[PDB]
Amino acid sequence: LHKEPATLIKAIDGDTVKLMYKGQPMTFRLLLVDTPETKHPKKGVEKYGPEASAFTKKMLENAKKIEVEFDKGQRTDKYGRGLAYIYADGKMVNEALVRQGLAKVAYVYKPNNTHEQHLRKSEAQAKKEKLNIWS
Repeated sequence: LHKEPATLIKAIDGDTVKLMYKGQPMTFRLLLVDTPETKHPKKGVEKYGPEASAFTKKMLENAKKIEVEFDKGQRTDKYGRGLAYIYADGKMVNEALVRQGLAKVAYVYKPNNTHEQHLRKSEAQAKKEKLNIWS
């Protein structure tokens, strides 16, 4: 696994972001995490949805360097979104969301599961501290 540089274009949701990656605009979906929805009219704005989106936005907007990390499996989903681990100045947004209790560790599909243990460890901590989702 290796990181590649990307440039932010627009944060769309806690778990979905648009980046410029190798000269092309691309929508990225954050691997292994599910943040509460602000979009989908299924229901509307779930609780901590606006909070998760603001966290992702801020972390990405205030960064010096953004990097995308592809996992070992397929690199895009059926909607055409890149599937990756996103890093803001060396810190993984995916993990930070979970550690802050703003995201669940999603259903994991091998072999796209390399940082799974790390994230479930972070989700257990957030559960212990009863943060946001877990309170």
